[PDB]
Amino acid sequence: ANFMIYPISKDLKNGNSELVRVYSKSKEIQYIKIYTKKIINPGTTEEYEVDIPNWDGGLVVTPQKVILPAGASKSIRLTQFKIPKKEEVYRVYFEAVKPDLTIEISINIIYAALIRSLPSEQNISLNISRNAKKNIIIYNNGNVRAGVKDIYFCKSSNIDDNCVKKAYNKNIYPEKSFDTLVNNNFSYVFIKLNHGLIQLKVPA
Amino acid sequence: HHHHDKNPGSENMTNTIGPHDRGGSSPIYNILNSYLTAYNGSHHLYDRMSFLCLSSQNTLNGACPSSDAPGTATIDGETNITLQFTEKRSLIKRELQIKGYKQFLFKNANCPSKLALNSSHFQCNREQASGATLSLYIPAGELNKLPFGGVWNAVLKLNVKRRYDTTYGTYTINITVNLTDKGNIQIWLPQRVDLNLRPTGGGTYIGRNSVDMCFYDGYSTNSSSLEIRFQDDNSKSDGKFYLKKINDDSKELVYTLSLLLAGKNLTPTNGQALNINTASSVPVLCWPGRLQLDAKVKNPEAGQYMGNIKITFTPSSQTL
Ligand code: NI
Ligand code: NI
Ligand code: NI
Repeated sequence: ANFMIYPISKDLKNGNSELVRVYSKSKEIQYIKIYTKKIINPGTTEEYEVDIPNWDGGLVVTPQKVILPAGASKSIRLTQFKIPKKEEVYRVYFEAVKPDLTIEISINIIYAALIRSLPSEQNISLNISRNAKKNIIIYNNGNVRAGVKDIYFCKSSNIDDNCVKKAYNKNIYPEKSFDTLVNNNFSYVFIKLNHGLIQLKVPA
Repeated sequence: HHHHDKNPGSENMTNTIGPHDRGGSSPIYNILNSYLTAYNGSHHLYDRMSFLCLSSQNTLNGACPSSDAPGTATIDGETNITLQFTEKRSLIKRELQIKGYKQFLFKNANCPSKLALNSSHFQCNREQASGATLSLYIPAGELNKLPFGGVWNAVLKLNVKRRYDTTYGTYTINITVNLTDKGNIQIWLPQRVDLNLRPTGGGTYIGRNSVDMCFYDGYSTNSSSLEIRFQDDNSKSDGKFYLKKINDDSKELVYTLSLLLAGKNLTPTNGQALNINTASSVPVLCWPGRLQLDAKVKNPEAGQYMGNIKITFTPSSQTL
């Protein structure tokens, strides 16, 4: 590893574009390749990434390759091709190209920035349903991702102190459901989110 | 336009600025928003308030003109103040620019021109002033001049004066600044490696080496979570890392990795991703880490072997 990037995360909104700079702390000039992957089923256990061409993919990243002089920084431009209806998330990798009894193990560092492609009007809607096990399920109705911290399970409309609190710290992405794992039949729920919503719980 | 009476004197204050992230350009940040320093209905002794810095070259307490402005004509503008900021946990020192201006107050007139701190007084519609306000602020983009995130602090001292007359006191302002740098993450190996391979009893061999590393993630943040992946090209979906004889793809040798990172120890398989809770323009300081390689081989053919390993650094999706 001879470089670094700023920045590690970014959200693109409104069709606007932002920049990620790449810094050379090596004194020997280098070459960086840039490539993007779209993250499928994010926040879940079946999350996977897949390559997208730089122009007809959700995001346009320019340039695709760069000369990195020593001690200087290039700029990589991120812009959303088409704003999307619901939030989309990508990873933009910055690998380097180095091509010109014993054992040699060359060690190499790669950075991947996590880019959120955000929708136009941001809404958060959380729907509750119950599982076969009768466990409580939370579906992300909302286009933007959820980010739940703790969930105060509740016996009745008001929380008081008899209601179970379990901390989660897990994000919920749109069109995904999350199992809290609870099968007992509480009536409501209260949720905090990273920067008090109260909703009825289905008994089905 | 209603004002209360007030007599100038020494004051002590604390001003907190932000949290402001380092990544976005710093906006303007107010230390004082036309703070009233003096006012009076009856007299006009507060008709020429000036504010002087203690030294004009010393940045410890802010450096700016330490004497009354010589000319009769006013100086319209802002005063530049070079002020020394110290990060709290490192005691590193950086000097930033501060903008300051006064503004005069008149009973029957409104004349709100901004003046330099030491500037001379004026009359509005042939009326003398009765008091003065004082504004001080961090310009836009100044907090991006700071080398790394952290709690930066400074103390500002201005003398409160009647121009060419008595000094009334000293304003001490404590300015704390909470810089964030949340998008800041680096890794460095300060120093390719060789497993120094030697034989042991039974025809077995053993090798072990390790690389020390510099590792940082943007701080004064809230608890963050990161993702790291280790992979070998010669990844066969075993979760095992491999060394193939160069020139002989047929032969493979197996090795393992372990990493102690800032007091935490893990062994990763070949393709596994690991979350790191941090609870467990960029900054040089780094929490220590060590990747260690190891291998145990019996009856191995001579000739060199090589292995390339990609270590990917990413925020993960199951975060907040
Ligand atoms: Ni550039
Ligand atoms: Ni003059
Ligand atoms: Ni230590």
